[PDB]
Amino acid sequence: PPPRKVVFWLPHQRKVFDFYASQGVQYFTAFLIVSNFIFNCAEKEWDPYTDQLYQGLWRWGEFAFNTMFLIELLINFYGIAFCFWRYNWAWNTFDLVVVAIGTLTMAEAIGGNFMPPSMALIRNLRAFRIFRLFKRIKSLNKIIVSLGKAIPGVANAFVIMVIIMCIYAILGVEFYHMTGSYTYGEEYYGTFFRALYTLFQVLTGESWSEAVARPAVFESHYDSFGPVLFYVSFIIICQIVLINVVVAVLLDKMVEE
Amino acid sequence: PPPRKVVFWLPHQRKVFDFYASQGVQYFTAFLIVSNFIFNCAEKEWDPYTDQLYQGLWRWGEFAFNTMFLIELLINFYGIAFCFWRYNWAWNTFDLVVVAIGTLTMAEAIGGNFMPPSMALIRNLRAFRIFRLFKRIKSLNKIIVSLGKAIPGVANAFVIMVIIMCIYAILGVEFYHMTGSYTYGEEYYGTFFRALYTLFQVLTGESWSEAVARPAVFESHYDSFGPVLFYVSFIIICQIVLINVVVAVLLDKMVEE
Amino acid sequence: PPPRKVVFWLPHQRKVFDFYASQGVQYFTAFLIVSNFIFNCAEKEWDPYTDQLYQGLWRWGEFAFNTMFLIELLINFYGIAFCFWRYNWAWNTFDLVVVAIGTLTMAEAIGGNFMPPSMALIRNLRAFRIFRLFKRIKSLNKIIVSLGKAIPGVANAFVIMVIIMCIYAILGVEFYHMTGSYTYGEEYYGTFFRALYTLFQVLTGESWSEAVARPAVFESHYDSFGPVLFYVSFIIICQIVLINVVVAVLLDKMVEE
Amino acid sequence: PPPRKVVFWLPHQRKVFDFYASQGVQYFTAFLIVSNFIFNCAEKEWDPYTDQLYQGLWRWGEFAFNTMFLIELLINFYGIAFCFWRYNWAWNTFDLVVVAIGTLTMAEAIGGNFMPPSMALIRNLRAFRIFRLFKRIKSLNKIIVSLGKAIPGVANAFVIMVIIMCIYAILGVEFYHMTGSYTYGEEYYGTFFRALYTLFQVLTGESWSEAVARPAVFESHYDSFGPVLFYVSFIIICQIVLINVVVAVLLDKMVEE
Ligand SMILES: CC(C)CCC[C@@H](C)[C@H]1CC[C@H]2[C@@H]3CC=C4C[C@@H](O)CC[C@]4(C)[C@H]3CC[C@]12C
Ligand SMILES: CC(C)CCC[C@@H](C)[C@H]1CC[C@H]2[C@@H]3CC=C4C[C@@H](O)CC[C@]4(C)[C@H]3CC[C@]12C
Ligand SMILES: CC(C)CCC[C@@H](C)[C@H]1CC[C@H]2[C@@H]3CC=C4C[C@@H](O)CC[C@]4(C)[C@H]3CC[C@]12C
Ligand SMILES: CC(C)CCC[C@@H](C)[C@H]1CC[C@H]2[C@@H]3CC=C4C[C@@H](O)CC[C@]4(C)[C@H]3CC[C@]12C
Ligand SMILES: CC(C)CCC[C@@H](C)[C@H]1CC[C@H]2[C@@H]3CC=C4C[C@@H](O)CC[C@]4(C)[C@H]3CC[C@]12C
Ligand SMILES: CC(C)CCC[C@@H](C)[C@H]1CC[C@H]2[C@@H]3CC=C4C[C@@H](O)CC[C@]4(C)[C@H]3CC[C@]12C
Ligand SMILES: CC(C)CCC[C@@H](C)[C@H]1CC[C@H]2[C@@H]3CC=C4C[C@@H](O)CC[C@]4(C)[C@H]3CC[C@]12C
Ligand SMILES: CC(C)CCC[C@@H](C)[C@H]1CC[C@H]2[C@@H]3CC=C4C[C@@H](O)CC[C@]4(C)[C@H]3CC[C@]12C
Ligand SMILES: CC(C)CCC[C@@H](C)[C@H]1CC[C@H]2[C@@H]3CC=C4C[C@@H](O)CC[C@]4(C)[C@H]3CC[C@]12C
Ligand SMILES: CC(C)CCC[C@@H](C)[C@H]1CC[C@H]2[C@@H]3CC=C4C[C@@H](O)CC[C@]4(C)[C@H]3CC[C@]12C
Repeated sequence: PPPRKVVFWLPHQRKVFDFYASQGVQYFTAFLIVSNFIFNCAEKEWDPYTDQLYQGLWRWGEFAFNTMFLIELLINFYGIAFCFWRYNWAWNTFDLVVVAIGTLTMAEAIGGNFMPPSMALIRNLRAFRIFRLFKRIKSLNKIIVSLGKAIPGVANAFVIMVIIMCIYAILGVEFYHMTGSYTYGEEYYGTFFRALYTLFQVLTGESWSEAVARPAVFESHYDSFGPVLFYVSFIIICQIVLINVVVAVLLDKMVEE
Repeated sequence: PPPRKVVFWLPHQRKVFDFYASQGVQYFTAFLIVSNFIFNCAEKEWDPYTDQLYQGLWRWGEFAFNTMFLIELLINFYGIAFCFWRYNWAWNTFDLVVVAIGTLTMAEAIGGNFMPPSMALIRNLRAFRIFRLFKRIKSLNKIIVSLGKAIPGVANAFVIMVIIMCIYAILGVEFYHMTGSYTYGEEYYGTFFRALYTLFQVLTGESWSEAVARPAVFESHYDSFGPVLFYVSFIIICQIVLINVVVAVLLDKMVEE
Repeated sequence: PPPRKVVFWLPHQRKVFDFYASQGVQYFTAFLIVSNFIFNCAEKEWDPYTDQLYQGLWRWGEFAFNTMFLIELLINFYGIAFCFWRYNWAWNTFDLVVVAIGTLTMAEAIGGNFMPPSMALIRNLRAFRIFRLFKRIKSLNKIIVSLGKAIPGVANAFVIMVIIMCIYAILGVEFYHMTGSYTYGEEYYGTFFRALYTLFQVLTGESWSEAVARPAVFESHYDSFGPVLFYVSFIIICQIVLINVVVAVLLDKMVEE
Repeated sequence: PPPRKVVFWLPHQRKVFDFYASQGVQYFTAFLIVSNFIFNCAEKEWDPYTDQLYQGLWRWGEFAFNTMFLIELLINFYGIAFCFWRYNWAWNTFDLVVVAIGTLTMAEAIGGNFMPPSMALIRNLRAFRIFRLFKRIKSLNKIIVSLGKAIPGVANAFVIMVIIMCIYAILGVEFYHMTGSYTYGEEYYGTFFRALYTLFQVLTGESWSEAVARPAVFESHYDSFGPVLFYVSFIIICQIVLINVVVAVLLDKMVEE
């Protein structure tokens, strides 16, 4: 990409900019990204406890990785005049977000917890720094741009599927919310979200064979195969036709681009 | 679409017509459709019981939504001279159907149940008003027209698959209807529909491995691997080949259109 | 198709031939095929027992259907001079086969069982007469010719998959034939065919998670994750990559033709 | 392929070379490859024990097959001047590897075990000689070259999927490593590799529904559906979008080539 809107106020901008954007620095920063991800994985495997053994190790290790990423972000923003809205606005925004969260956790971990502790969920976004790798390795950036363009179509397919699942959830609560009168009804179709969750399980292959009772469906008279029809129609329509519609969207975009 | 057959008998027809067909009214009615669907879902989640708590709420809420949809249908039909066979015959037919069922339930819910109670299944078609949304949101109407054109070929594939499943059901009933002599035979292959249902379960991943007994298949002599051949051939031919034939039809149409 | 090799020896051949090949007779024979298939299904559902109730009904019903199909085959072969190798050789061969088996069972059922009883497996080919329907209904014949051309390429994929599955069965018998020292080893990997069958189950989604024991894989030292690698590699390669290779072949042919 | 770099030092090279490369010798060696694979399978089925019955049989049988393959490799290398780097370098390299391992096992099995016994894993590469068949049967070599070119893109898709799985593995150990306080936490999310393995099981259809406890998710207040969101998002994004991305890559290459 050509830098056209980022005019040069800074003394050495054109030099530092094309220094950072060089493929050597890109692959060195990809090295740092992958090593920091492997450091997170190593913390979670060799020391997952709440009362960590090598606690310092992980504290100072992510301290060092985060200050290196802060230095890299400063190099970048010096490169394009700290604007980051003109050139590479999306990736610069993601970089700024992750480095801000990291430096916030750093400042609080060394100099006292200023933020509430239930904010601690954000102390789990370190793992997402790895997504920046999908910008350097172009074999990965290829798949990611194909995915990012297949996303609107896929999302539309998902919304249609969600609406159909909701209709089944609405019906399931109407019909089967009293079977077993926790019964099977009261628990798997008790309310709209228990039913929506039951149908999502069934959608991904969770054996809706306990819902249908063969003695009642077959041994009884010809009026009680309603649940058979319910689950057969759901399976066919949602799982076969609509998941393959999502597939079709995915493949059409993946082979068009 | 151009209105060509709907000649103007009514005083203000050309004005009210293009008023209703304007994108603003389309998105307002999409708002009403989605809010009424969410009202159905809210009734089924926050009050699913047979002796409803906030009954009055759901009764008057669907009263109001249905009278608004009746007003909208009257606006539309005034727009095209109450014909609804010339312009947009399919969607106007669906609108008329759902609004008729709704107003029937309204009249009976406020002024006494004129219809039989076992007719009550139709009091569950409210949930399908949401399908009218697939006419306004064109990202959804796109997927729906692609599906509606892929449905002929897909239906043919399903019929071939059904015929193969029926052949297996006949064979299964003929052979394995006496295993365990409810046994496994009597119940999973007892009659043609128990066998057809067993094979539909197996088709969607329900662990046929209880049908095949390893001691009998392997420990016994080399004559008893019939059920292994049965289930392996069924799995291969129906599951792999024919469900991927359904997929192939789906993708061919989804990428052609 | 044009009849070019079937020269006319018979007195009224050109008339009877294009009488049989007319679309009216084709759809009447499709009616007879579907009704006879539904008669087989009705026998298996409403009377599956070995000591049939309405025996006489099924006996004389398939008697009548088989004599009608014998009359139809005679009409056809009179149509093309009893050659059936020149015109429509494949479908005429299938018709001759099924009608021969049917008339054999007829002659033995009315006039004594001339053949051995363990030949009785062929008395189950009635169900396959339905395949002749795939010649009349052209929406089905379309899917069937696309399948029949995708078969030589799907078969090769299946052979590659089988070869890969035979390698994993050899390795499974080599390694895991002694676990649990019926144990899990001696039963699921005991010999080459128990292992091949275990891997076919696992291939179609049968929960390999009982093979891998988490205490042994994780609690023990770093040398015992061999079965994890075995099943992860099998799943990836065979299930994902090779079943989607079969899919790819299927879709390429289904959209090319 | 034309031999252009393999100049002729040997007396009869041009004759023996095009003798070996003739289709007759290729199909005879395909016969030997398939028969030796079936000999391995027969050893594993009819004699899988550690104290083999017909031990000699298998010993001398693989002796004979390996000396025949050694003779064939010598014929080949005499054909192209023992270079095997100029002509058909990949397949000649694979042939040399497998024949070297075989002759090593032969020499040690007849004249004493020179190598360590824990090297014995290589005594299981006989099964992979069958891959050489994928060079002779061109219907198989076709599928294999299409696969070999789809492997770069597929590998990239797998790496993206692995990174997402790792991210879920890092969040799972963070959150659910204390549920049940072996518990469910301490076993299915205990460390990073238990969590990565749990998510790989779930990815291939292993019933996450035991992780999510419906009483806690629904009966409790509206704060505890975190695991529902975890597993629903994992299923959607990895199981539905990313495995179909792998499919899409596979199909694009399989239909392009
Ligand atoms: C590619 C590389 C550079 C990425 C970084 C990985 C390194 C730095 C991480 C990954 C796993 C970590 C090691 C694994 C766990 C242990 C065992 C413990 O008793 C001492 C710390 C120690 C030894 C860690 C040190 C740091 C470590 C080695
Ligand atoms: C592509 C399709 C399958 C989308 C899947 C539908 C999703 C949205 C469904 C499946 C299960 C549903 C969840 C079931 C469980 C609960 C508990 C409820 O107290 C809060 C909402 C919540 C969290 C639901 C949100 C919507 C939900 C997550
Ligand atoms: C996507 C669209 C087509 C939804 C599927 C069409 C509708 C009509 C299908 C889906 C599930 C089916 C229902 C499932 C089973 C029952 C229960 C029984 O007591 C009455 C019939 C009834 C209610 C079926 C009627 C038809 C049905 C409602
Ligand atoms: C504007 C759209 C998105 C919302 C749909 C219409 C409105 C009226 C729907 C959305 C959610 C629904 C509410 C959900 C919660 C309840 C349950 C009960 O405690 C009082 C009624 C009440 C408050 C419902 C009233 C109707 C409701 C407010
Ligand atoms: C694979 C797809 C395309 C084919 C679908 C197969 C369908 C038609 C099969 C699967 C299970 C079968 C059902 C099994 C249960 C019964 C009970 C029986 O007393 C009435 C018929 C009925 C309801 C069957 C109808 C046909 C059926 C629903
Ligand atoms: C044209 C092709 C696809 C026809 C489809 C093949 C299916 C329908 C048929 C062909 C041969 C049949 C097999 C032949 C006979 C046996 C042995 C019997 O004791 C168990 C069933 C079993 C194993 C049959 C299963 C069904 C079967 C596999
Ligand atoms: C994945 C697809 C394409 C390959 C199919 C694999 C087939 C050939 C495998 C799966 C299970 C295997 C069977 C396992 C059971 C037995 C019992 C044995 O005593 C006779 C052979 C027999 C019948 C095997 C034949 C081959 C077999 C059927
Ligand atoms: C299809 C081709 C490319 C893949 C070849 C599969 C081979 C390379 C893979 C698949 C299964 C793997 C084996 C499965 C697990 C074990 C058990 C352990 O005791 C030794 C390692 C060993 C034996 C692995 C070695 C590598 C392995 C054999
Ligand atoms: C979805 C596909 C593409 C990604 C594959 C994920 C693979 C790499 C995951 C799934 C399960 C994981 C394994 C889980 C079990 C262990 C035990 C641990 O003590 C050694 C590592 C090892 C062997 C892990 C290696 C990585 C692993 C094999
Ligand atoms: C491409 C994908 C990775 C996009 C990002 C996925 C992330 C945002 C999704 C996947 C799983 C989700 C998490 C799963 C459930 C929980 C547990 C709860 O205690 C806090 C919310 C939290 C932590 C969710 C936050 C958002 C989440 C982390």
